[PDB]
Order: sequence, then C-alpha cells, then structure tokens
Amino acid sequence: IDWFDGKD
Amino acid sequence: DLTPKVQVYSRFPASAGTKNVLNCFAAGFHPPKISITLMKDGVPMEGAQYSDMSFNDDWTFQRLVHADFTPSSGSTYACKVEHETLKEPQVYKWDPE
Amino acid sequence: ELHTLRYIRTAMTDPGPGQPWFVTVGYVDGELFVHYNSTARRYVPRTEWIAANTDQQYWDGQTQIGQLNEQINRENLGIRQRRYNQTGGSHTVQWMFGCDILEDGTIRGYRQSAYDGRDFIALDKDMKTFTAAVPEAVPTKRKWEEESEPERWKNYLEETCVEWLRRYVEYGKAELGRRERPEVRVWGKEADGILTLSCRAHGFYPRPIVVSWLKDGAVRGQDAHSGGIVPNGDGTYHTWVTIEAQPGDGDKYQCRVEHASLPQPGLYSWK
Repeated sequence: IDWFDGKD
Repeated sequence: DLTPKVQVYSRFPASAGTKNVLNCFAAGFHPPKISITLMKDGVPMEGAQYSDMSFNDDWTFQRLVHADFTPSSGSTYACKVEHETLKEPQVYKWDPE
Repeated sequence: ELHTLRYIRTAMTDPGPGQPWFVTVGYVDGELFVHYNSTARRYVPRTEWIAANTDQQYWDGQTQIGQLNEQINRENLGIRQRRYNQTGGSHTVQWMFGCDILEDGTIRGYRQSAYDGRDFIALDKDMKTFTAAVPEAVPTKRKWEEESEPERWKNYLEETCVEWLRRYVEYGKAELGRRERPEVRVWGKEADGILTLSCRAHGFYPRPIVVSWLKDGAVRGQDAHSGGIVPNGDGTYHTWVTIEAQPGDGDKYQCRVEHASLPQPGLYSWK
C-alpha cells in the first residue's frame, strides 16, 4: 500500500 | 545528457494486413513534461494510450505511448517527440521490417 | 522471490497540457498494479488480480492517502522551491520507496527523494536517520529527525510494506509467475554501404533475456548494439539488438535468443 509523506 | 532516448517498435513482428500495436518509448529525460505523438504519414494516428509515466533509480523519466493499428502498405509511421532539452521536434521513423 | 514492491511519486509545477501535476504508481515485481493521479483523484487497479483480491476499503483508503499526499506534495513543492530561492519555472519533487523480499526470508527497504531530478534527501541504510544530499535539504533532515520520521519509515518499510507485499504476491502469483514467448525477427536494410542486421524479440516475459549476434558461430558482442529492455503495453517486453556487417557477409551472422519461455534457444539467420 501507498503511505503518507512527511512535510518538508 | 537529459534528452529523450526514443525507440519505435511494434508489439508483434509486423505483417502485411495484420493487426498490431505501435509503441513509442522515451527514456532518460528531464523535466517530465514531454510531447510524444504517434504518426501515420506526417499525421497523428487514432486512439493513443500514455503511461505511466515512471522513472528509473537515477530519477530520469520514461514514457510509453501505444496505439492499436494495422500497418498500411505504402505508409510511413513515426514517433514525433518534443521536449525542452531539444531545439526542434525529433522524428523517429518506424521500421516495419 | 525475489519479490518487490515499489511506489514512485512525481509532483510537478509544469506537467503540463492536459496532464496531471501529481501522480503515484505502484509496482509489484516490476509490473504496474496501481495508479493514482491528481486529475482522477482516485486510486485504480491496473491488474485483474489486485482488483479481484481487494475490497472497497482498499480503494477508498488508498484514494484518500493519494489525495492527502497531493496536498502535502503541493506544499513540499513550495518549500523546496523557496529553499532554492525559486519563484517560478518547471520544478519537480520525486519520491521512491518500497521493499524487497529475498528468496531467503531477508527483506530490504529504501526511502529516497529527489528535487529537479537530483538527489535531495533519503533515509539511510540503518533507517535511524536521514542524509541530506544537498544543503537545501538540511532543515528537512533536522525537522524529520526531531519528529521521529525515521522510526515511522522503519515501521512502514519493514512491516507494513512487507506484509502487504506478501499479500500481493499471493494474489497475483499466477500472473507474476507466467511465461510468454517472444516472437523473433531478424532484418537487415542498409545503405551507405553497411549491412545493418537487427534482431528483435517481441512480447517476452519475464523480463530477463539474452539476445546475441554470432559471426562465424562466435558471439560478436563487443560490437553489437542493444536498445536494452523496453516495455510493451500489455505487461510484456521488447528488445532490439543490431550489428553492422559487410554487405555480403550477411549470411555469416546469426541471432540467438535465450528465454525461459522457449523450448530451446532460438537461432536465426538473415533472409
């Protein structure tokens, strides 16, 4: 599954 | 060198009067924005699929365009590519073989 | 096994014309199985097996993961451009992550990112820290490590990614384990006085293959030229190897194709 990125 | 590396090839070895798919694969380029048109005698064909796109581990983009078709006798097929790393559109002729 | 799961993310300021600015595609064992983009606003199956072995939960969740990533990536594009003092132009964020399961029970993971096609930042091998590839990524390293991002990506890569990869390989076992035979054609048009011989394998699967030119029965490698492995539109592959000969020596050359689908290696002359 795809997953969420963190904020740069 | 971040110009598109292009190949034109058919799904099946081409045959007289036989249904097939024309492919154009562009790779090794950046930016991702690219213009890839499949062409029959200097004119676009009908029903072109574009995927994916994707990129390699080296981050360079790749794109595949394919369209159902039957090679017509006397016709020239080619893939017209436009990308900002090139001065002028590039034309990659298909060899029916 | 080996088996692999890979997600690749592209976020761009300049797609452009009728093209989605944000895309994410997933691959199992190197084959496309999942697709999301900012135009569709929806994750969709790209293989029959994934569709047949998931419920609506899977698509609605992934869809919203996709939509969430879209907003995060919109901001990240903004942030990286500002780090680079950009106020316009074509720019892109790239993410590439996933896991391998090796035949031996051992797994692997990797989480890496690029900006304008160049390394920006990545989780390092031990998954305890991030290493900025450029000074512009340094504040990102600092922030994430303060936020325990590494730990969060250690869990995804080593547990979530792997566990789902096990489910996927089991779903599409038949499809991923199939064999498709290439049709081969040899051909030599010329001019400018050089006979260019070409040998093409059409529609082979799996990916690995050997296509070589033989001259007097001896493999003429140093000077054959390959287009490498390029994909067809149906989950099969294509390769194309050429060699220049004397116009007349044509009859001395042979293309040989080795592939798992073949009863025996193909051996073919020109004409």
